[PDB]
Amino acid sequence: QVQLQQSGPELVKPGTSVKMPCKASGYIFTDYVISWVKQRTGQGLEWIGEIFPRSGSTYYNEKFKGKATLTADKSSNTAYMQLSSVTSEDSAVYFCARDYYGTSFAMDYWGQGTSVTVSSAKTTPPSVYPLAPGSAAQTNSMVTLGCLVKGYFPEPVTVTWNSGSLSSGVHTFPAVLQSDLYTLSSSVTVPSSTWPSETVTCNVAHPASSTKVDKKIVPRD
Amino acid sequence: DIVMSQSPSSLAVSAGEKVTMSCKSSQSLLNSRTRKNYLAWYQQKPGQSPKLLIYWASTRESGVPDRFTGSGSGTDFTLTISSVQAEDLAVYYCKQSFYLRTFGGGTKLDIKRADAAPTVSIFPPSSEQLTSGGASVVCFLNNFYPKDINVRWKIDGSERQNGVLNSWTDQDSKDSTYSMSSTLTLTKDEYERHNSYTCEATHKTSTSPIVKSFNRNEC
Ligand SMILES: OC[C@H]1O[C@H](O[C@H]2O[C@H](CO)[C@@H](O)[C@H](O)[C@H]2O)[C@H](O)[C@@H](O)[C@@H]1O
Ligand SMILES: OC[C@H]1O[C@H](O[C@H]2O[C@H](CO)[C@@H](O)[C@H](O)[C@H]2O)[C@H](O)[C@@H](O)[C@@H]1O
Ligand SMILES: OC[C@H]1O[C@H](O[C@H]2O[C@H](CO)[C@@H](O)[C@H](O)[C@H]2O)[C@H](O)[C@@H](O)[C@@H]1O
Repeated sequence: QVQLQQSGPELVKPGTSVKMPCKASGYIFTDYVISWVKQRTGQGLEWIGEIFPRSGSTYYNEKFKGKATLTADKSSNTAYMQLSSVTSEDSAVYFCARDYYGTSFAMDYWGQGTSVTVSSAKTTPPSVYPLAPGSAAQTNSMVTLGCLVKGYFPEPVTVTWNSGSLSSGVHTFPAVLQSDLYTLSSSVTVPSSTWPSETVTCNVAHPASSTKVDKKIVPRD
Repeated sequence: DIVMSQSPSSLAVSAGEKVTMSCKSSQSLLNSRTRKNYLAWYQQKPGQSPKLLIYWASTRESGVPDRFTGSGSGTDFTLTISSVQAEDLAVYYCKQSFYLRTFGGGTKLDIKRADAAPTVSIFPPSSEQLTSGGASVVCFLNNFYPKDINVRWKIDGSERQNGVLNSWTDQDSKDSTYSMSSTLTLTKDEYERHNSYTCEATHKTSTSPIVKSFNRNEC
């Protein structure tokens, strides 16, 4: 199947260069253009540039002409984007996309995006804390539990519950930065009769630190 | 180079209504030899990559439900969703490929629904956290509409302003509600010097706040 496989999160120091891969499989690599698109947190898509991997020919959004360099290795079916002299203005998610120039002239399959953060800060993994209610049972038909994921850097973190088999009733909140570290929380709501009897675990991933943590939620006393 | 404008920036409709959103280009996107306009529309849901909906202004991509239609020509284009579903919650972008590529600024689509009160839950610091020297108290205000809500914290009856961080979810496709987390962080020593912690939720669904409390020696 058509896939564009991008690298995981990149924390990079101001002034350095970063080079990120987009590994194409499942189609004829030299029949489509690879486009690269920037998205800052909560903002719009902004097109960077494209490479025609058959010829090596590149075209850039003039705003990115001094910043980006696009290349392609035909033998490995990999397109690369290098960003030079990086600043905090470059902190974003970068997508690559298969771009059907000459036919649809549309981007029909997309990478999952590579999150770049430009900072001098160190990588810090999160602490994960269980959120279980105090002795007073409150409104006890359903019970709300949670996970507090505190003190990490850089974004992103992802959270699931029971490896994703606990789906409905979940709310995962956007991260907030405070004093150079992020915190986020996630809630899950289950029937009171099913917990503590049947287990509830949050599964936290922090790809920049290559860390995964599971926190089982257990009742207090 | 080509410049792209979208309007409105956002809009709100109820499930089952129709919505149309607009895109303008600084130069015509109609091709000479061809009869096509090189204009595509994309849907981007929270935390997902963009998804192709329409190309050549009006051809639907395979798999795209037929409620999405594109129209227009030259410098003026439209995307129409007949009968919006709550799963259509997303930002919608147009994009020209006449010369290079240019995305419009996006139109955010929001869903209107019946007012709903928050379900409010409070949680004390975990013993894990407390061995760290710090102490977060967390309040979840879940599954409410509309989005505007106020939270107030009290320690031993007295309001508290510093150290309170708040975060709202995106509107949920499952039921079109919003949720909100509020976290009060203190040092462990300040947390233990006080006994009662309260979070109060003011929403338009009721004239009086919803109030949750816990006491450090409750059992
Ligand atoms: O980085 C956030 C925005 O990136 C792009 O914005 C550029 O395009 C604007 C509209 O022409 C210009 O005023 C300016 O060059 C940039 O802000 C993108 O167009 C936006 O959607 C993004 O939010
Ligand atoms: O391997 C399963 C499919 O993976 C890709 O599609 C997923 O990941 C993309 C990037 O995050 C998304 O845009 C897409 O919506 C996901 O389903 C791949 O592009 C597919 O062809 C595969 O079938
Ligand atoms: O905004 C449409 C998306 O709604 C859901 O996701 C939001 O609501 C969740 C429950 O509160 C949050 O955890 C999540 O962070 C929000 O993005 C739904 O899960 C998505 O599939 C929808 O695209």
